[PDB]
Amino acid sequence: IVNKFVKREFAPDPASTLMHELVHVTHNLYGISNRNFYYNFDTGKIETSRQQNSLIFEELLTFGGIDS
Amino acid sequence: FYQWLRSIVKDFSDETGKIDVIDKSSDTLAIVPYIGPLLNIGNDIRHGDFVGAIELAGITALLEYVPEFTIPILVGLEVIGGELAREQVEAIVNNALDKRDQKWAEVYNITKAQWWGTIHLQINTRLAHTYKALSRQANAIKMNMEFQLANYKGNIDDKAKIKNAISETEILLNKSVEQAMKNTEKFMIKLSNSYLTKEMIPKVQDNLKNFDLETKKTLDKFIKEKEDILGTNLSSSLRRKVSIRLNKNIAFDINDIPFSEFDDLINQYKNEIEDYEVLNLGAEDGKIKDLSGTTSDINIGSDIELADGRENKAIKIKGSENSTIKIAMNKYLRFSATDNFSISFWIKHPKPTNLLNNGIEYTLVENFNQRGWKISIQDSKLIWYLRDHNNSIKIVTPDYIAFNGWNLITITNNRSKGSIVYVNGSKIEEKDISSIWNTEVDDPIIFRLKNNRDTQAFTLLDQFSIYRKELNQNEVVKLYNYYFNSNYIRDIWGNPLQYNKKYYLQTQDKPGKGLIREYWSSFGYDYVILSDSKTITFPNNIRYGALYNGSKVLIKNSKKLDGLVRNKDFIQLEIDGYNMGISADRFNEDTNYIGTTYGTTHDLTTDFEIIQRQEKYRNYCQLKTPYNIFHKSGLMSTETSKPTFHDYRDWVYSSAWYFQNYENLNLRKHTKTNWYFIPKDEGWDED
Amino acid sequence: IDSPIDNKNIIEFITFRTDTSGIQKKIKAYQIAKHIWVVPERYYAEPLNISDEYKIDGGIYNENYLTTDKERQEYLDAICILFKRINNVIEGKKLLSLLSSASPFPFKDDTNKYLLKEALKFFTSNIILFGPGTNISKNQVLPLNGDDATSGVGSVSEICYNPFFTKKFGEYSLDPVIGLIECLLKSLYNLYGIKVSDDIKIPYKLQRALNTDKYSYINLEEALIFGGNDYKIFTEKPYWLSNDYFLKSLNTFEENKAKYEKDLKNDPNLNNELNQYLQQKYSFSISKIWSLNLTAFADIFNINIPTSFLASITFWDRSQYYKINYPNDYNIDGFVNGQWNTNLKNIEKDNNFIIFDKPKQIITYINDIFNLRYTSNLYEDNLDIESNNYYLNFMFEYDKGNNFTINQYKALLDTLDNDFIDSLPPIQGMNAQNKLTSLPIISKGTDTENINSELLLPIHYLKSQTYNLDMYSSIKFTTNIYEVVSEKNSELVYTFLPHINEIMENYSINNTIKTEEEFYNWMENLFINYSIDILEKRNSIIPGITAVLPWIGKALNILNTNNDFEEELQLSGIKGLIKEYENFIIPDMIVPDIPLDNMPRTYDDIDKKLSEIYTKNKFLFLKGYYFIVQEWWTTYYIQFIELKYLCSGAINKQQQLLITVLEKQLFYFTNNGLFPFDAMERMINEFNRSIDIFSRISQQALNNVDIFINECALFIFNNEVYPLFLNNVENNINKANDNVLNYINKATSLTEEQIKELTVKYTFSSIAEVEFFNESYFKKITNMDIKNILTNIKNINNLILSGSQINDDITIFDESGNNLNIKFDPSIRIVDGHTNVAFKLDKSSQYINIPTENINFSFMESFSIDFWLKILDSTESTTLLNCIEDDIGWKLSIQNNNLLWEMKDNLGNNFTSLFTFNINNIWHNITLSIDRLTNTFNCFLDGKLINTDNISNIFSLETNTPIEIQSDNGAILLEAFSILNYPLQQQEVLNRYREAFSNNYTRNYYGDILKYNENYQLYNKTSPDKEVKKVFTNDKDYIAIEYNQNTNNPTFFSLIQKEQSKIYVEENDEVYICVQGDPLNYITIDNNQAVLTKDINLATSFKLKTNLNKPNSLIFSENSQALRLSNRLNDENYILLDLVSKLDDEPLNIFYWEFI
Repeated sequence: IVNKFVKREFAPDPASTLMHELVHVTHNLYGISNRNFYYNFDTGKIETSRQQNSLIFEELLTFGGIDS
Repeated sequence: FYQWLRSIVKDFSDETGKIDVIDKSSDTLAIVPYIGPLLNIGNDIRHGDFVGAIELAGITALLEYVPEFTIPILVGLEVIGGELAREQVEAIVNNALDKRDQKWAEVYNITKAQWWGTIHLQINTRLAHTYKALSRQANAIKMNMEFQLANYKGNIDDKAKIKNAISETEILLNKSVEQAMKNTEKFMIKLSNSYLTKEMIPKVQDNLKNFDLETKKTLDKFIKEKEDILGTNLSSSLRRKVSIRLNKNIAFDINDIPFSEFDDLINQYKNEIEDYEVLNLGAEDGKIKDLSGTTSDINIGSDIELADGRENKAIKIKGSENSTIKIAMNKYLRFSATDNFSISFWIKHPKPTNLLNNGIEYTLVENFNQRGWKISIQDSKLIWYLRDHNNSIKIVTPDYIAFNGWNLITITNNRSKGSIVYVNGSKIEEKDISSIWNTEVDDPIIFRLKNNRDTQAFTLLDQFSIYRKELNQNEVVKLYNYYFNSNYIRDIWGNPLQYNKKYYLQTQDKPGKGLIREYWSSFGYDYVILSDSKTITFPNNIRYGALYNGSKVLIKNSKKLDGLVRNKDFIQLEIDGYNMGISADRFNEDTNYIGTTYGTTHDLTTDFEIIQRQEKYRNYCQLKTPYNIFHKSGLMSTETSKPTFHDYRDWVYSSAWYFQNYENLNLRKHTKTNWYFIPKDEGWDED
Repeated sequence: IDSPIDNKNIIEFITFRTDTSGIQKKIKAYQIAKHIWVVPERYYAEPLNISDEYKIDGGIYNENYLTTDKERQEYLDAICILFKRINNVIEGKKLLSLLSSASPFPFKDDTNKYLLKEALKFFTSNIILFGPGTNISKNQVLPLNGDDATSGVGSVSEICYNPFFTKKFGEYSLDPVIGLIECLLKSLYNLYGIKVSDDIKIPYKLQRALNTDKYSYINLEEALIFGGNDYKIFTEKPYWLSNDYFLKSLNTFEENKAKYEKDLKNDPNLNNELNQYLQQKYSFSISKIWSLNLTAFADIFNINIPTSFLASITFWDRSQYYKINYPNDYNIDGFVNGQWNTNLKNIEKDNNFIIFDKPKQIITYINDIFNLRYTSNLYEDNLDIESNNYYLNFMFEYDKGNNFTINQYKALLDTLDNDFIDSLPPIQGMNAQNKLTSLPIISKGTDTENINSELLLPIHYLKSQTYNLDMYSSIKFTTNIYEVVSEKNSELVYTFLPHINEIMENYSINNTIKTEEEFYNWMENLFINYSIDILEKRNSIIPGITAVLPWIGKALNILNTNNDFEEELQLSGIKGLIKEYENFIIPDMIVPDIPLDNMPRTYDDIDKKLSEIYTKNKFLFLKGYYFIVQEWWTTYYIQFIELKYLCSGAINKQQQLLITVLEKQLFYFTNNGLFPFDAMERMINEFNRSIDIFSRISQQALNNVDIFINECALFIFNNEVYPLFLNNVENNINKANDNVLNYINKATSLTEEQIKELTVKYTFSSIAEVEFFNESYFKKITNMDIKNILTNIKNINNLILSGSQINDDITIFDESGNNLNIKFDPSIRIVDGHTNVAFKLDKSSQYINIPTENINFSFMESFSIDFWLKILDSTESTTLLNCIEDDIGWKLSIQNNNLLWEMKDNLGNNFTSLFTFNINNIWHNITLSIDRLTNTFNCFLDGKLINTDNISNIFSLETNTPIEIQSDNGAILLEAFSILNYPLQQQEVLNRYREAFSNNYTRNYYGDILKYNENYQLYNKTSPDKEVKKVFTNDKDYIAIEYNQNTNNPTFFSLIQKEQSKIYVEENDEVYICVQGDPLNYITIDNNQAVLTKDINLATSFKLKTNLNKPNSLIFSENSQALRLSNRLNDENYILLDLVSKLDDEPLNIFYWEFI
């Protein structure tokens, strides 16, 4: 509360960055991953789109939190 | 350069907090209007108006893409065919019904995922755009401030303090920006959730209903055959289950929705009040300590004591100049020029028993070195004082501090706007604090009663807490409810009500009259009657109704629990050793006079019931009477009458009429039903 | 009883004064109560009619009134009704008992009794209640001798009171008892001789006009009677305006009591048993009579009255009177249908009953650019007008003060004998005097004045809102007021609601609405847009204001410029809402000097002399604050209560505009023939029920204005009136500060006492010594001063359905104050449930039957249902609630352990919701709210919103049949079943859910409350399939969860503490865990293990902590360590103490345990 923090920009922990991929490893080891549930971010009609790569639903489930 | 700098902070904080609370029920959008010209959103639908533009189109205006979704054709389900058995074809029917339910839930989840992908992500990028806009507004303000500092022509080599002021001002601007973004997110998330629930599921439900009807047809054809295997009773039960279940709409379960109000409300108090607590001086396990845990260098005098208090033991400053509590100031309690802060504490100030301290203001808690803040107590009035190097504020609470009642005083200091003082959650006065700049001194925060001419004078303190934010009226009243979360019954002072302590009992109406008994030998009944009125004389020569009058009633239980009385507990008042209750026969059909066990001619139903129909913090309680078959349930009240040749008195009666129509009566009649339950407490004494 | 013969109550006496013919005429009277008479004839002294010049604005003046036997009998019955209603309450019959024994002081010279009525021999009469005089609307108490009505002797006044006609002041009818109680209280003053002689007056208002800066002074007697809030502000503990009257009357009372105590009490033979009456008349103190005001009597009768300005606020509009049919429309319990649903008939009739109204200050707006004239009528009370002289030369009294003159007894008229006075026989026989002092019978008033105006006043705006023509004609809304004031269309009406105007911008009575569904949808659409437009509020940056209503500027033409009302209020300030009073008086408050008194006590008694001076100066500065609060009330708060009323009218005018546009729709349907009989009756029935829905949110908008205007009024006092008062105190304290130091100088060489004690103890340090200002006081006087103008119906609980049990019989009643007649069979059992009492609906025949006589279910009416439900036995399909008549209505049931909420309306639209959360024998807080404003059906389970399904296509489901609660298939527990008038929201549902756990009771798995010394089965909340079982296969016995499960044998854990006293396990208490068995061993902690050790002095103490997120779980925490389930090692998750580790601000699921 008394930090006098100018900006709340945090750096990730390498332990948690790897511990994300360990969950994907578990999914692969148990025969769980399916790429059919994906968000296709390619929309041309609005013409103002972030133009991002397709995001797998397994990817958000692995990350967890609000998005999952 | 300080006046302009505080004006900047005040204007930015007040103007980015602008909201418009439209009051459509269950929507109540708190639209911030400045997004209209901040972001070119609602100019197409209604140029120059954004709050009005939201009404015409809740989401269509806010979002750049309404998707107009679609879902596959949803072919109906089927079953297997073979030489089946009854016990397993019944399981087939149950499985088909469960599969239909899971299909409904799955299509709802599919449309929820589509909503999140297409609708919610647009809301998130809108929030990001708003954050960009607000942050660049703040950085433009910072550019102007640092330009102004670059032209400090007035003085030389005095820019360092101005630079620290600008840094703190930028921090304050960032706080205002984050509050504005909290409002923006709060009103956009609700809009998106409403769109999902209202305009998206009903599209799905039509196809889901068609699938459900197809499933019903297939299953009902599956029971016309295999009916002989089932048996007529099992066939009838299965047909009824299929007809009832495969005809309804399965509700969409939104308890797992990403952004929900319940998530934002379950921890409202933790994230808005307790998060900013940097001091909370209380008593735990018989020892005085900082309940927040921020600091531990709090040293207390040898003549400090702990006495019974509002919820747990209370700090009692004996005012003997050795009952000094002092908290060594650390970085948490050091409040700079631009730091808002709030001080909330419970006080119980004894009634002045002798006239030797009037007009002599004596401090209660001071962080003061001829500069700083100071809470003092003059004659029944609490004084809050700020003193800068040249400027000051003195705010005085009206009265009734020295009436021996637990009062929660909370002082909120928004350095930009003003300092407000609330007593018991109700605003007293607000004064401009914009001219006061440095109130920081390194001396410890001192709880002491110095400059007191009375060596026996004391004061009970409880939960003296300091917060690093200015709690507005909503958070102040929320913090005042928090202290009454439990459903305890409060006596007149504000303490919880116990189960083996003798109390004086008086009505809110007719003050000064306590309960006594008289016996009617002709009727053989021991009536409870308000005693003769008496008044007490204050040292300042003002007369007040006496509290220690009549007989002492003893609250009891059917098993002597010896706990604390609660909101709807069943009790047994025992005046002068005789239980109080209403008659249990047809003898007393006139107003149901309340009698005591003295006199065995008539049987009584002793079990009363303390209730608090009004707000939880009131220092009075209603006494609902039991419902026996003879008398209806009523609220213990008093009526003044002369029923027979005996003198004109005030008789206590159950009043079956008040209980039935209680919520329709005005607040003035409710005075008849309230009872105070006066303890004999030090600090209030008529001698 | 119009034709009794004679004797006892029926007499025929000679009138005191002469009839207008010039002679005294015989008349007959009826004794309603002891010494109280009524005579159903028009006043004999006053003429039956007067000229047009003599007529008062708001009279009736018809002469052929109360001139027949039927009318006289109607008046006589109207009286017992009113006097029975007065006698109904205990305080009311105390006032009548006081009046019956309030005979004035008998004349001397053998104790001749005071003025009475001769018979052709004297019948005692404290009052005589005549019929209305020349002015029917005026109920004046005329004392037959004003000279002796003030000196304290007394007077038996004559009252001319008419109870048939009452005003409204809003959307409710004023209670006639208030008009009669006031006439009784005014006559009580005459009987006690305490009259203010018509020359002791107090400012009441700032005069409502354009070119007048004067005040409207009220009589002090009327200010005392019409109490309200304007009486609380000058009757505080320090008395500042207390003048000779409150001392002369009190002094004259003392010797009158004293001269009775020694001369008449000695029982002279000529007194004739008036001693008991006089003993009780003089036992009562006048200080209690002054406390009897007209608003405390309204609160006794539970009447709603405008407490703000009771003597003037009823006159700020056209005088409209409503006839009251007493046998039907007014019984002993007030109005039969309530104060707001009176539905009385207007007095306006062709032949008689002419309401001569001359509006004071007829204001006509004039525009010099456009040919635009707009005349509007202003209406003002009849109080006489004086200048600012009262405040200018108001001299405070240093000595007189807190001496009790006007103290507000919270127990009104409560110190006297009721039955004893009644049991006393009435007076008969002995002679009476007659000195008839002429009353003021002749009077003339000023006429109306026509003064122009250059700006559109709020009265001009309120006139434009009205619809001023017949029913068969179009209505056209507009927002340009200049198109309404120029009456070029005569049907165009101004509206300040842009959303409503846009709806009516494209709306034709011929083709916009063409079917029953569209008419219902359009009616709902108007209600949504009307709610959005008037209930919108915005926060403001002005200190002291929580929120600002933006539509006030467009309604009353205050700060109505091209800028926004919020923006305009910023730069123009709050003072822009008020016409500033330039000649505002701030008291000077001169402090008198100290005398040179001398007594050798101590050191010339300085301490006592200065202590009384210090408290007198403190009181004197308090009267100045009280003088300046009174001045602000009559000068600046009058201009804010005037706004609150002008606002009520504009919202009311906007609301009847939306009703006159819906009634026009149910005239194209009827006349044209568009819809069949059955469909037509629904629209008429639905429109009638919608009127009470519009007035629900119109009152909500006015509640927002009430708070906003109060903040504006207090702000004007805060930094426009108060600071100028403190500056005078600054200059006056320094005088008192200098005066005390000058007097202390004695040259007596006692420098220790003077410097240390005298000069700081009895001396003002600063103005913080005397400020006296608190917003908590101005809120009290200005809160809900004019409340429930539209309706008295609010967000309330119309059903709570509590219960009680005695012996083996039960009762079920409505706890919500509505007193509904709940019907049930007596075989229903009541058992303890979730922090309340729950009804056990076991058999199919058992039922709870709740009537719906006041629970409307129209498509405009939103409602919520809240209850606690537990299914006792495993039932797959049972019913819970049923409110369906002929396949119309709503019902809730259980279907395959899933909730089933289905409901259909009378049009055939069926809505169903099958919640699939699988109720399994656990207490559930199932609260579900149907919000009809947004067409949202929310179902909150355990305080959490789950459904929010829309309910748009479902219309009214109103049914006559009452709500029936019966299981019909199994055993259920129902508790706290509440039906509410308003749709519960997420914030308030969570608060109600939390209050169910406010007892801080620990709960087992099923939701019941945990108990001491009761055996349960323990589960870890993470593996409910495996039960915590004690392990004895090893010497080191412990408790663990086993996975082999070859042999199943449950073990029972019971919470036991050392003292076998408590029965109910609360949160945060020290407990031990007992394991059932022949050894009966307890739980201890050894190396963090949870081994089982016998004996009750080696166990460990656990502090139970419960989290609200998971309410059926417990945490056995010692210090900072809570019980935990270890990792699986040998198919046994042994239990160990571990430091509590959080996840999302709450600990892990392992630390939580459940008892079964």
